[PDB]
This record gives sequence, structure tokens and C-alpha cells, in this order.
Amino acid sequence: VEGAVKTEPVDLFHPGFLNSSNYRIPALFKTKEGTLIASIDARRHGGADAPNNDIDTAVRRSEDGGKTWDEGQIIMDYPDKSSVIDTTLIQDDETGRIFLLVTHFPSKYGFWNAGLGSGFKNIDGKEYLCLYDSSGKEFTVRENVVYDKDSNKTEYTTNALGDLFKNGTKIDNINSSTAPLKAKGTSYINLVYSDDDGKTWSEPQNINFQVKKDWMKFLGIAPGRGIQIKNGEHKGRIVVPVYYTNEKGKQSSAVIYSDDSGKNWTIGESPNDNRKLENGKIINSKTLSDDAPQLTECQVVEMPNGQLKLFMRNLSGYLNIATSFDGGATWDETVEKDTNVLEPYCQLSVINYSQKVDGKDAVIFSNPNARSRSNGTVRIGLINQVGTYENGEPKYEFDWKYNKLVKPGYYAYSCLTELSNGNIGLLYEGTPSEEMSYIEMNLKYLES
Ligand SMILES: [Ca+2]
Ligand SMILES: [Ca+2]
Repeated sequence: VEGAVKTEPVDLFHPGFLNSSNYRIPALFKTKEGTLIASIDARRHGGADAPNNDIDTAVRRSEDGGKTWDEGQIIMDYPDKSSVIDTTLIQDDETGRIFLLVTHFPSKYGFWNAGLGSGFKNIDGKEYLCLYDSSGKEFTVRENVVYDKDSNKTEYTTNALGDLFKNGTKIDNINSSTAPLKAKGTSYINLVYSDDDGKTWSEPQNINFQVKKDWMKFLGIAPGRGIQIKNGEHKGRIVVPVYYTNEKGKQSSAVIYSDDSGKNWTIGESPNDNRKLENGKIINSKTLSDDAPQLTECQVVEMPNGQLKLFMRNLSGYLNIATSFDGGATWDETVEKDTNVLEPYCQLSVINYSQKVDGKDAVIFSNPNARSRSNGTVRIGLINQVGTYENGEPKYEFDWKYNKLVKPGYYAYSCLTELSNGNIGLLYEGTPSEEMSYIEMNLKYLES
């Protein structure tokens, strides 16, 4: 239609960019200053997941609304097949700080073989990263100084990137396959930040000691974006979707969040905690022993009153949606199955939209609308209150009134953003692990 915009795809990441053969896992975010930040996994040895790769985090920026992009940079790169995978972007609008979080594994580890727990030990009221020698003896890192099990200082120190120094000389890195002292082989959540609109980034902080429980095996970022709550009693809270496995390997979604501008973090309950399944069975994420109720990668949006909605990858074939009345600390016992939205067991993107559509608050959604990773479709969901819960809170559901096919054929992970002009940017996996495509769309197109 006249005035509709759907730009021809640009390969924002592609084989050879930053000398990486492969790319996967898009994240896309517009900063308060109007800059677009795109992050991605630079998968250097193919498209495979950790541990069968060496994966770094790459970032590109656009200062002109996505028309042109910079030359890129690598912002986290560990040695020897230690990988960072699955990025997410969020900003604290009060401080202008941008956050990027990612999952990190030492060499040889990934989802399936992750060890239990955080990899930290409490010594006299502070958590310290553990290191292990060849015989399995346990050491702790205390303000970057390595102590043995009898609390004697050793000759070793570390840095934030895991380099291992003997008397001040680098000898290895605690994430490698050869270091004489190694971190526990498990997942870790890393956090970096930028105070200059994404041009430069801090070195990673390992926040596992705050967010990973002793009974979790894997805990990872659910890739895409987070939110900062705009309304109500938890205004300002930074919310970052995650998912984890228990000791039996079964997956449940949650969010981690910060009320102090990213300094400290907490993990909330999963929607699988005290979940009431369809016919009344009650489950918990710690004890879940069946595949069918699993909840995995997810993205979160906010309702007009501040209520949160967690949209989740799951095994039902359809979108699942959880509701939180308390800023992501806990979820209502009922997970909605929205049979109007196919979910082929793939990551999805959902965002709030800043203007009403047809008189209603709205969200924008992207996923493969099929029983396979194909038929990539962007939707506009209109929020409607459909009643109240027994506790008197509003109950909201979505009217998926506008649904537009944007990518025939292959379509896997994706990430949306609203642009400064009110249009929609989208970065998507239109190939398995090679070209990652960016387009801009307007609502005239999406509603046509
Ligand atoms: Ca690397
Ligand atoms: Ca619950």
C-alpha cells in the first residue's frame, strides 16, 4: 500500500564480518538517546552451541535510526573454546547506563554438562569464586587473590576476565582447558555496561553468586531484551528474562531483576513454581520431572498498571503467557496457552509499543508462525482487560488483530525494537547461522 515501509533486508552480521564465519542469536535495542545497538554471538567455528565452538559477543551501533551501522566490535572474548552465548540488552533511563548480559561457560562446558550451583562459596559472609587444581583441591578468589582451603594466600591472582597470574605474570586463564587452577565447569551470568551510548563497555561482572541457586544446573540469559518497569510500585526495576534447569535437567523460565540501577540482582520465582496445570496438578521448578510443562526462553512486557507478562517458549505448540503482580518476584498459578499464536519451540520477541493502536494499548510480537522455524510473522496485539482475578487484580489478554508475514522460509530467533519515528526495527535469523537480517517496518505496512 502507498506509504507502507518494509525495507529490503540488510545483512547486519554475516560470514567474514569481524572475521567470524558464523553468527546467531540477535538482540536489538534503541537507547534513550536514539542509538540502535545490535548484539549477536560471533560463532567462530560453525553455528553449533557451546561447548562445540568458540563464541564471542559482537556489537554494532547505528546513530541514524538504522540507516547506517558502524564497523562493529567484539566486547567479550574468552580463550580456548570458553564461550559467551545469548545476549540481552536493557538500559536504566535514569542514569543512561546500558546493560548487556550473556551466559558464559568455561572451555568444555555447556547446557547439558553444566555442574550444579553457582560456582561460589561463602566464606564468613561473602561469596567467593572457587577454583580447583588437578587433584580437585578447592581454592577461593577473594578480591582477585587466590586463597587455599586453609585460607592461606597463594602466589596466584585473577582478573575479571579470568586471567590467572603467578606473582603478577600471566600464565593461563581459569576458563581454559589447560590452566592449573580452573573455575567450576558450569554456566555463569555475565554483565557488562556502557555509559557512552554503547561505544565502550566494561569488563564483565560474574553475578552468579546473587542469581544462581545451589539446585540449578544451567542458568542462562533468555536472549533478546529486558525492560525497565515504567508504572507503579516497582517503577525503575530492571527486569531481565532468564531460564534454568533443575537437577533432573527440566527447564523453567524466570526473570532476574535489579532495584538499584544494576548494582545488585535477584532471581524471582519461575511461573513453574506452584504452577497449577490445566487439570489442577501443582508443580514446582525445583522438582519438575516431566518434559511437557517446561518453560524456557522468554521475553517480558508491562501492562498499563505495571503488571508483567512473561511470553515463553514451551512444548505445547502454542504461546504461553505468565502474569506477575509483584514486579517479577512471583507469578500467578495459571500459565495461559494462547491458541491464536503458534510456538514451534523457538525463541520469540515481544515489546511494548509507545502509542495506542485502534484505541488500545498494544505490543509488537515476532516469531515463526508455524510448526517449524518458518513463516516469520510480526503481530500487533491489542491489550484488553477481560475480567479480574480472585485477588481483584485486572486480568489482561491479547487480541492479535494484525498479523503480517515478513519472512517466507527459514525464520528462527529474532528481536524487535521501536524506533524514534514510531516504526519497528527487527533483527532476525533468516538463515541458520550465517546472515542475520535487519529490516524497518511501519504500522501502515503491519496493518495492511
Ligand atoms: Ca573466544
Ligand atoms: Ca506461582
